[PDB]
Amino acid sequence: MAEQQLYIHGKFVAATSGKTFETINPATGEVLATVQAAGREDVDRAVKSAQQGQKVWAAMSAMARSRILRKAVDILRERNDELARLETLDTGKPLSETAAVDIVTGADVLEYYAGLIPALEGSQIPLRDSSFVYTRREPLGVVAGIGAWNYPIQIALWKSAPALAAGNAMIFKPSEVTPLTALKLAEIYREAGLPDGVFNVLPGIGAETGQYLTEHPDIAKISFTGGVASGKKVMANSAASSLKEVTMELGGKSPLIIAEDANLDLAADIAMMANFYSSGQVCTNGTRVFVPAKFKAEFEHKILERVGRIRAGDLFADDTNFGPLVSFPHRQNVLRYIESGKSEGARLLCGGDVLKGEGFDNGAWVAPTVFTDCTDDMTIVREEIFGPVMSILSYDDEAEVIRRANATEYGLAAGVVTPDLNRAHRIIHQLEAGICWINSWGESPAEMPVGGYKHSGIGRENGVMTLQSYTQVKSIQVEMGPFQSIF
Amino acid sequence: RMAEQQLYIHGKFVAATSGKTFETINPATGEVLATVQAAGREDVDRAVKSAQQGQKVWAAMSAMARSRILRKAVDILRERNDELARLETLDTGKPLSETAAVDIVTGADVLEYYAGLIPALEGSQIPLRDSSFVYTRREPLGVVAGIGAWNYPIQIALWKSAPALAAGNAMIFKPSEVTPLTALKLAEIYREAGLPDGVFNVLPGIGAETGQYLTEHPDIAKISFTGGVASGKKVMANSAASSLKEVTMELGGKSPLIIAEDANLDLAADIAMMANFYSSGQVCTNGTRVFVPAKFKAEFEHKILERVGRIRAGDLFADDTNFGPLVSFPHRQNVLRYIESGKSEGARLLCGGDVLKGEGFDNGAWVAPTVFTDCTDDMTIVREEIFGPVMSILSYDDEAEVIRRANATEYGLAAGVVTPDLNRAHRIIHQLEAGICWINSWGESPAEMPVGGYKHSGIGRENGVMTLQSYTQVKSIQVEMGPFQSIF
Amino acid sequence: MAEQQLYIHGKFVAATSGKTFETINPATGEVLATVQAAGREDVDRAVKSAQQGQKVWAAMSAMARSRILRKAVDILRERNDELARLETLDTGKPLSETAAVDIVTGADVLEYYAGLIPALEGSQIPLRDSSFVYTRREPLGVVAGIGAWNYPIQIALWKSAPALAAGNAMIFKPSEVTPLTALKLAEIYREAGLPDGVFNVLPGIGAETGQYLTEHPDIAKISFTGGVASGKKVMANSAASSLKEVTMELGGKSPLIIAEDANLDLAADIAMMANFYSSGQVCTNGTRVFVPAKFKAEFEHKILERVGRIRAGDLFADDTNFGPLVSFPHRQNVLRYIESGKSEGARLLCGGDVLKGEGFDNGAWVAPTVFTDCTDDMTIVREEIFGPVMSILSYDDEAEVIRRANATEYGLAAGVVTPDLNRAHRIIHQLEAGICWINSWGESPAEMPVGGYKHSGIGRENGVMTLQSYTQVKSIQVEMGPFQSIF
Amino acid sequence: RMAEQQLYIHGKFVAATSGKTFETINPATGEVLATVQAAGREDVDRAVKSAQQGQKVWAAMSAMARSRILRKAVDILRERNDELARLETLDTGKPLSETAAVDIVTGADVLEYYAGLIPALEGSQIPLRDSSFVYTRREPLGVVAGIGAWNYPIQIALWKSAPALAAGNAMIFKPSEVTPLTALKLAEIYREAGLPDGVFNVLPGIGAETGQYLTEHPDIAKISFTGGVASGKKVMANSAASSLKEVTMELGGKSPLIIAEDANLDLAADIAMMANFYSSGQVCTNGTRVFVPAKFKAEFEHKILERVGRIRAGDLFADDTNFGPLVSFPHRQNVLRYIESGKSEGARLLCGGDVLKGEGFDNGAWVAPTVFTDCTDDMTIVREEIFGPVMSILSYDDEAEVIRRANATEYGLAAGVVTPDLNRAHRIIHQLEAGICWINSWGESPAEMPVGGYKHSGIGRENGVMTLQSYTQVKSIQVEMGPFQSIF
Ligand SMILES: Nc1ccn([C@@H]2O[C@H](COP(=O)(O)OP(=O)(O)OP(=O)(O)O)[C@@H](O)[C@H]2O)c(=O)n1
Ligand SMILES: Nc1ccn([C@@H]2O[C@H](COP(=O)(O)OP(=O)(O)OP(=O)(O)O)[C@@H](O)[C@H]2O)c(=O)n1
Ligand SMILES: Nc1ccn([C@@H]2O[C@H](COP(=O)(O)OP(=O)(O)OP(=O)(O)O)[C@@H](O)[C@H]2O)c(=O)n1
Repeated sequence: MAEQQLYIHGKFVAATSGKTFETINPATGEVLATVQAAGREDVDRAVKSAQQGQKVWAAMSAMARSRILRKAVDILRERNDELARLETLDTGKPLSETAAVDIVTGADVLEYYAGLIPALEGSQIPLRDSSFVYTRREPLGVVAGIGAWNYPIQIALWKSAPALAAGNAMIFKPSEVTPLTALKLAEIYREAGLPDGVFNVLPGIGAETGQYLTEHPDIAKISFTGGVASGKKVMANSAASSLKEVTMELGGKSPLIIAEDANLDLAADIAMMANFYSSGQVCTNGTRVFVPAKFKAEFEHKILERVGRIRAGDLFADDTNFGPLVSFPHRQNVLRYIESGKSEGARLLCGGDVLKGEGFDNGAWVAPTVFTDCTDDMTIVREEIFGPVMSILSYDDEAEVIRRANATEYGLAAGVVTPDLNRAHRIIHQLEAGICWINSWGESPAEMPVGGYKHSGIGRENGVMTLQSYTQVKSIQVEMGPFQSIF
Repeated sequence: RMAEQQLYIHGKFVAATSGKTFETINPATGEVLATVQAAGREDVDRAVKSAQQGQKVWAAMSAMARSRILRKAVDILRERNDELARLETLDTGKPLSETAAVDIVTGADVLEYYAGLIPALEGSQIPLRDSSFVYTRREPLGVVAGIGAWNYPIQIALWKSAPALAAGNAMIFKPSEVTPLTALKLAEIYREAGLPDGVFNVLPGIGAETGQYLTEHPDIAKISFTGGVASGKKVMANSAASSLKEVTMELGGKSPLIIAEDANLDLAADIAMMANFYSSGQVCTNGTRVFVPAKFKAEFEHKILERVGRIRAGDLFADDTNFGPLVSFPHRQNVLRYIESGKSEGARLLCGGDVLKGEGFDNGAWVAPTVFTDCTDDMTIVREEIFGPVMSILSYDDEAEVIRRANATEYGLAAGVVTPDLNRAHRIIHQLEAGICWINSWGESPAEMPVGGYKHSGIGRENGVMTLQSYTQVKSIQVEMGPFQSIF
Repeated sequence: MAEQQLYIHGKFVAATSGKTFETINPATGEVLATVQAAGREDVDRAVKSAQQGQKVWAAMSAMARSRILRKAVDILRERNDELARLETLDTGKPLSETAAVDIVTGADVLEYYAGLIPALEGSQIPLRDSSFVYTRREPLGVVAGIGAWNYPIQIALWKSAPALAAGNAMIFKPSEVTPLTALKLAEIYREAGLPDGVFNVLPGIGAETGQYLTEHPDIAKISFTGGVASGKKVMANSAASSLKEVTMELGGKSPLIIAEDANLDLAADIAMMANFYSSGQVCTNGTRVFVPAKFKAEFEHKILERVGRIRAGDLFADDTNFGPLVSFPHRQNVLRYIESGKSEGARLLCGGDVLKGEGFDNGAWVAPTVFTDCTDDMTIVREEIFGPVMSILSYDDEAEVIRRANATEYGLAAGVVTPDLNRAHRIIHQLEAGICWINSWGESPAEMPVGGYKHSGIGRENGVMTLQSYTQVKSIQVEMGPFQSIF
Repeated sequence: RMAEQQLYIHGKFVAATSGKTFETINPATGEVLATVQAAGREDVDRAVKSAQQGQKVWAAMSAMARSRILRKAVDILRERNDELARLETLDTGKPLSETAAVDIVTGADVLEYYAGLIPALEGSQIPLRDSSFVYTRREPLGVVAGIGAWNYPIQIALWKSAPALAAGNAMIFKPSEVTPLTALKLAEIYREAGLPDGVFNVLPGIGAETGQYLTEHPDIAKISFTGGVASGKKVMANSAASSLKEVTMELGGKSPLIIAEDANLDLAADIAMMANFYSSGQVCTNGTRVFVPAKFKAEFEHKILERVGRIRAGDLFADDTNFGPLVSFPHRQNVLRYIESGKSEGARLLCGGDVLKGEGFDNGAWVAPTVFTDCTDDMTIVREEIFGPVMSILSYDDEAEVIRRANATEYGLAAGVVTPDLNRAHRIIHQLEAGICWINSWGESPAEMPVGGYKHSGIGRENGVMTLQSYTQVKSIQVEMGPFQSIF
C-alpha cells in the first residue's frame, strides 16, 4: 500500500511530524502499509478544522443530520465485503467474522443514532406563574475518540455515531496496530455529505498522538477503549490538562456461571462463544467459567470435544473460524500468561502452544487453550489475558459463586446459564457487572447500553443514554417578575 | 469555645486513629470555635467498611421506606433552620441574614426534592424479538465520597448527599478544614431521622491527607468535588489513577453578565450587585464580568456607586447586616493581590479596594466591596476568578462582539443577560458557553434545575432528575429464550 | 349515624335535590345511614367551587402541593383503623382486609404521587437557531371521578391522588352502595390543608348524579371504575355532551394459567387468592383457572382443602377472612350465575348456596363456590360474576391455553404459575391483558400502571404515566426569525 | 377522466361488495374526477381480517426492519411529491403553490420522524424489593382505524398512519368522501416500500356507512378522527357504545390571534393573513378571531385591506396563484350563510362577502376573501367555526380583558400572540386555553411538536414522541421470585 496520510477537513493531508509507523499483517508478518503519525501541530490543525465543521453541522436541522448519517449507513452496507477484507488483513480476524459482525454491527449503531437525532429534547420546568426554566442539550463541540485494535471500524462507528448524532465533531485516533479501516470510514462519511472537519482521522502512537489529543485545551471530551492500565493514564492526562468529560471502555475478567440445573451442552456452547470468538481478543469475554463440582468432569469433556472442532486456517476461507492474534508482541504476552498458568499448577486441558506447520509458522497463532482446576488467586484467573485462554473453576453453592464472581476489580460483563426463572434473575441481580447475559453471550444491540463497573470503565456506549451523554445540559431561567436585590 | 469535634462513623462520634487535629476559627473574631480531629488513612478505611455495611441495609429497603427517612431529615432541618444557620455563620463568617434564609432552606429543598423522586427511579425494557428482550437496572454505585467547599458548607453537604442517598448509595463526606461544623450536625440529623448506621459518615480533615485518602481508596466508586478549578484537576487525576472512579466536579467561574442596550439600568445594577457581593463575593456562579453598552457605561457606574454605598458590614447576627468578612486572612490576602493587580494594570478603581479597619473589623478578614471599571479582556482581574467582592465593568459596542468576549474564556459555569426583548434574550443566551443561564435575574438554583459548568468549570451536574440517575450505574440484562447457537 | 350531606368547598352542605337514599349494612340488613343525593344544581355548585379552588391549588409551588398531600397521607396512616371499621360496615369486607389493604394501599398511591409532583416536566425542542418549541403539562382543570363499591376509599385515593397531584380539582361521586368513606376523605384533605373546592364529594345515584357529572360542560375529564356495561353508558354520555377525556377501569374475566411444571400447592394458593379475596368482588380476579388435564384431580383436591379453611363470621373478628356480598341485590345476581353453571352442566365442587344459621341469615352471604369440568361456552366462564365463583378448566397444550385465555372481550389481568424462565416470559408476552402476574396474584404497586385491554378499560391508573395523563400538553413555538407571508 | 377507483385491501385494489359508488368533484370546474367504490359492512369485515393478519407479520419484524420500510416510503413520497401534489390540488381545490410545498412535504416529514423513533420505543423496569420486580411492554393495540378530513387529505393520512404503523399496528384508513384519491395512492406507495399486505388498507366511503362500520367494529382497538366538532362527538359516542375503543380526535377551533400594544402592525397583519386565508381559510388551527388594541384598530384594518388586495385567485396550477376555491359547493353554501349572518347581526364588512364571478370562477366553488370588523363576542361569526376565508377583527382595551375573551369559548385548538416583549409573550401564552400556541408566527407544525385541542377541540394529540407511545398499550408484568403467601 501507499504511505497512508492523515484525514483532516474532508481530504487526505500529509503529516508535518516527519514520523511514520508500520502495520503488519498478523497472518504473514508482511508490512501492510507505512502510516503517517500526527504531530502536535497536526492535532491543532485537526481541532481547528473540527471547530469549523461542527458549527456548520450543528446549524443544520436535526433531520438533515439524520439523512447524512443514513447515507453513510447505506454506503457501509454496500462496501461491507470490501471493508471486511481490509479489516481481516489488518487484524487477523477471520473473514467469517469481519464480514458478518464488524461493519454490520458498527453500521447498526450509526443507523440507530441517525434515527434518534430528532428525539433529542430538553425539558421545561415551571417554578411559579412569573418564572420558568427550560434546558437545552447542546453539543459538547469537538470530542476525541481513541480506538482499540480488536474491533477497529466497529469501535470507530460506536464512538463517532453518537458523537455526530449529538451535533459534535469527532477527531478519531485509531490504534497504531490497526489504523486502516478508520481512514476509509472518514472517506465514507465525506461521501455521505458529512461537512468537512466533522470527522477527522489522525493515526499515530498513544505516547505522542493520543497524548496530544488528551492534552488539547479545546477538546471537550475523550472517549477511550483499551486496556485498564492505558485507560487510567488517559483519564489522568485528560484531567490535568483541560478537565475533559470522559468515557472509558476497558477490559474485564467476566464470569460465566453455570448453574446446577443447566444443560451442559448449552453451557459448553456458551463458554466456547464467550472465550474463542475473535481468537479471545474481546473485552467482554467470559474467561472465568464457574462449573459445579458435580458437573466439572463432564463439562471438561464437552469443552475438549468442541475445541477440537475449531478450524484455524486461511482467514479468507469460508470454514475458518479462528485467527492469529493481532500482532506478534501480543502473542508473546499471551504466551507469558499461559506459562504463568503452568507454573502455578493450573491443569492444561488443551492447547497452550503456538500453531506450527504450513500456513501457521509465519502468523501470530496461539492454540485455543483451556486451563482447569483453577483457583481464585492464580494470575491467569485474576488478570485479563486478551487471548484464547479459558479458565475453568469448580464451585459448590450459589452464595459462594456469587462472592467469587464479584471478587475482582473488573466489572465489565457476566452471565448465567440456568432454565430456572427465579435463579436467573436472582443471580444476575447480585453480580457487579454492567453487561449481563442469561443463557447466551456476546449480543450487544444498538439499543442496549454497555460499559463497565469498577475498574472496567467510566460511562456507557450505545442506547439512548449515550446520545445524551454526548451533549451538555444548559439550564435557562426566565424571570418575568421584578428582581429583588437586598442591597 | 465548643466541645472537641470527632469523626462520625457508623452512627456515632468516634475518635480519630490518626492522632492529628486542627482548629476551626470564627472568621469575624479570630477565636477558636473548636478543635477538630482529622481522619487518617485507617479512619478512611474504617469509614469505607462502615459505609459498605450500611449501604447494603439501605439499598435493601423499599423505595418509599428510603423516601420517608429522608423526609424526616427534611423536617428536622426545617425545625432547626435558625440554629444551624447561626452555627454556619460562626464557622464561615457569612451574615445570618443570608444563612437563615438560603443555606439550610435550599439544602433541605434539594433533600426534600430527591426524597420524593426515589420511587420514580426506573430502568428500561427493550424488546429485541419474540424470543429475547433486554431490561436495565439503575443500581447504586455503592460507596461514594463527597468533598465539600467552605463557602456553603451544609448546602453542599446536602446537595451531594441527597441524590447519593436517594439513589441507594452510602456517602462519606469530607467537609472543608475551614468549615467542618455543620456537616457533623447533619450526620446526627440523618441518624435521628432513621438513616441506617454507616450510610452517611463524616470525616473532617485537611485536603492534603484526608481528601487524598478518599480519592485513592480502591472501594469508593465515585468522587463528587466542589472547590477551585486548580484543586479540581488534582482531585480528578488521583481519582482516575487510583481506581478509575466516576467523577463530578463543581468548580469556579468567571461568569459574564450581559446588559443589553434596551435594559433598564436600575434592574441591571440590582442584578449586578446581587451577582457580585452576596456572601462577600465568595460564590462560584458570580457574574464578575459585567458587560455594559458604551453609551450607558457612565450612568451604570453611577448606579453601582449608589448601591455599593448601601452595603452594610457589621455584626453578623444583626438583621440589617448584609456583608461579611472573607473566610480567612489567607483568602483575603489573595483577594488583595488581585485588587493590587487591577490597579497596576490600569483599570480604574470605582470604589473600595482596601481592608476594613476599626472596632469590630480588626479581628476579621474584611475587604471593602470593590468595583473596577475601564477593564479590558487581557487584565488579570478579568481573566481569573478572584472569589472575593471585586466586580469588573467592561464596555462593549455590539451584540456579536459581546457574545465573543463573554465566551472567550476557559471558564464556563454561569452567564446572564438583562433585556426586556423576547428575541434578544433567547438569542443571546443560546450562544453563551455556560451551564447555568439567568435571564433578568441572578443566583436562583431550583432543586429541579441541573447546574454545573462547561469547559474548565466542571464535570457533570448537580440537582434535577439527571443527578439522581447519575448516582446510579446501568446494568443491561439480556434474556435469551431462544436456542443459543455456537459457531464452533 | 347522622344523615350524610354533600361536601362542597370545604364544608358539609345540604343537597338542593330534595332527594335521599339509604346505604345498607350487608352483614345485618340494617340501614347504616341516610345520604343526601346531589342534583343537577348541586353538581353545578360543585363545579364552580372546584374552578375556584383549582386556581388557588395550581398557583401554589409544586413542593407546596407535595407537602399538603403528604400531610393527608400522615392523617390516613393515623386513622387507618377508624376508616377501616367504617369501610367494613359499608362494604361487608372483613376488618382483616380493610385495616391491612384498603386504606394502606390507598395512602401508598397518594404518597407516591405527592413525591412526583416536582418531577412533572414539559419538554424543549430546538428547530433551528432562530426558533424553538417548549411544552407545558397544564392541569385539565376540573375533573370528575366515579367510584365503585368494592374498594370505596382506595378508589377515591387512586383517582384523586394523581388528579390533585397534577394540579386539578376533582369532584368525586362514590358508589351509592358505599358512600361513607369518601366523605371522611374530604374532611381529611381539608384538614391536611387542601384548598376549599379542590376535592368535593357528591353522593348520589348513578342514573342521576353520575349522569349530571358526565354531562357538565366545564368538566374536562371523567374517570370511572365499575362494570363493563355501566362503563359504556358513561363513556358515550361524556362524548354526546362535551368531548371529555376519559379513563375507564372496568371488569374482567382474567385467566390464571397453571403450567405443567407448576407446584400445585403454590398454584392452589394463587388460585385461592385470585378468587375469594373481598368475597370475590375484585375486578382483577383470576376467575378462569386453567389447569393441565394430568393435574386436574390433584388441583381440585388442593382447592377443596383450602376452601375448607375459609372463615366466615363476625367481620370484626381477627380470624375472619370472608365476608358477605356488598348488597342483597348483588347477591341475587351472583346466585343467578351460580344456577346457570349448574344448569349448563358444570360440576359443582363446593358451595353454590347462601350461608345459613345464626349470624348469617340476616347477611348477604354466598358460600365460596367452585365449578370444574367447565367449557368455554358456559355463561359462568364467559361473563364476569363479581362474586366468589371459581371456574376450573382443563387444557392439554401451551398453544391451546393461550388461545383460550385470549378468546374473550375482557382484557384486564392474567397470570401464569411456572418455575421455568422461558415459559413464564414467553406465555406472558402473548396474553392480551394489561396486568400480568408471574407466580403471584393481586399485588398492585403504586409504581405499576394498571388497566384493561379491549373491553376492560380505557387508559391506566398508577405509575408515572397516570400523573401525566391528568395533565394536557400545550406546545409553544417561539419564532425569533422574520415571519414570511405569501400574501 | 380517471379509472374507477377501487378499495385497497391486503396489498391490492379490490372491488367493493356494497354495490354502491360515489363521485368526487374537481372544485375548480364542477367536473367529475372519478367514480369511487364505497366500502360496505362486509368489505370492512374483510379489511379487518386482512389487517389482523398483516399486523402479526409487521410486529414480528425487528424494529429496524420496520424503520427501513417506512423510510423507503418516505423516499418514494419525496420523489413523487409533485405528482401527488397535483392530484391533491385537483381533488381539494388547493393551489399547487400550497400542495407541492406543504401537503406531502410535511406528511412525509412526520413519517420520516416516526420511522427513526421505532428503535427508541421502550418499556420500563421497576424494582420492588430484592425478590420481585416489574417490567412493562409497550405492545401494539392491534388494528386501528383512521378517519380523515378533506382539507389536508394525504397529510392527515400520513400523520395518522405513521405513528400507528411505527408502533407496530395495522391501520385501516377511511378518507373523506370529498377527497378519496391521494389516500389510495399512499396505499400503493406503502406496498412498493415493502409494507406487508394488510398493514395499511384504504376504504373510501361515506361517514354514515363506512365510517360508522369502522367505529362500530368489535376488533378495531382505536379510532383516530379528524373533522368537525359535531361529527367528532358522534364518532366518539359510537366508538364507546360499540366496544370501548381508544380515541383520538382532532377537531376544529375558533382560535384567537392576540396583537399586543407593542406589536409591529405589518408583522401582525402578515400573521393575521397567514392565519386566515391559507387553503382558502379551510384550516382547523386558523386564527379567525383577531384581537387588536383599540388604538391600533383603524391602522390594522388598513394594512389588512392592502394585503387582501394582493391575494391572487386563478389557475390553481399557476405559480403565482395563492388562493383557491372552497372544497365543494355545499361547503360554500355553509360559508355564505355565515357571511350573511355577519351582515345581519351588524358586523362591518370591510371586504369580500360574496362569491367570485366571471370566466374561470362561475364553475368553481369560490368565495372572496372576507374581513369583518367591529365584531362582538356574541356574534355567530365570532362564536362558531366557519371553515372559510372569513376573518373577524375585534377591538380590546387591556391584557386581562383580551385573555378572558380569548378563553371564553368551548373551542380550544390554537392561539397566538404578536409582541416583541419577553414577559408579555410568555405571560399571555401561559394563560391561554389552547393546545397549540404560536409566538410571532402562525401555522408551523413540526413533527416533533405534539398538536391537539383543549376542551371541545379534541381528545389526545398527534405528532411528537408521545403520539408514538399513545399508539401502544402498556402491559405491566410482575415477576415474584419470593414465596407467595395466601391468607387462606
Ligand atoms: N471556586 C473556588 C475558588 C476558590 N476556592 C477557595 O479559595 C482558595 C484559593 O483560590 P484559588 O487559588 O482560585 O483556587 P484553586 O484554583 O483551587 O487553586 P489553589 O490550588 O492554588 O488553591 C482555594 O484553595 C479554595 O479554598 C473555592 O473553594 N472555590
Ligand atoms: N367490575 C365490576 C363489575 C360489577 N360491578 C358492580 O356490579 C354491578 C352489576 O354488575 P355487572 O352486570 O357486571 O355490571 P355492568 O356490566 O356495568 O352492568 P349493569 O348495567 O347491569 O350495571 C355494576 O353496576 C357495579 O355496581 C363493579 O362495581 N365492578
Ligand atoms: N374543522 C372542521 C370543520 C368542518 N369540516 C367539514 O365541514 C363540514 C361542515 O362543517 P361544520 O358544520 O363546522 O362541521 P361539524 O361541526 O362536524 O358539523 P356537521 O355535523 O353539521 O357537519 C363537516 O361535516 C366536515 O366535512 C372539517 O372537516 N373540519
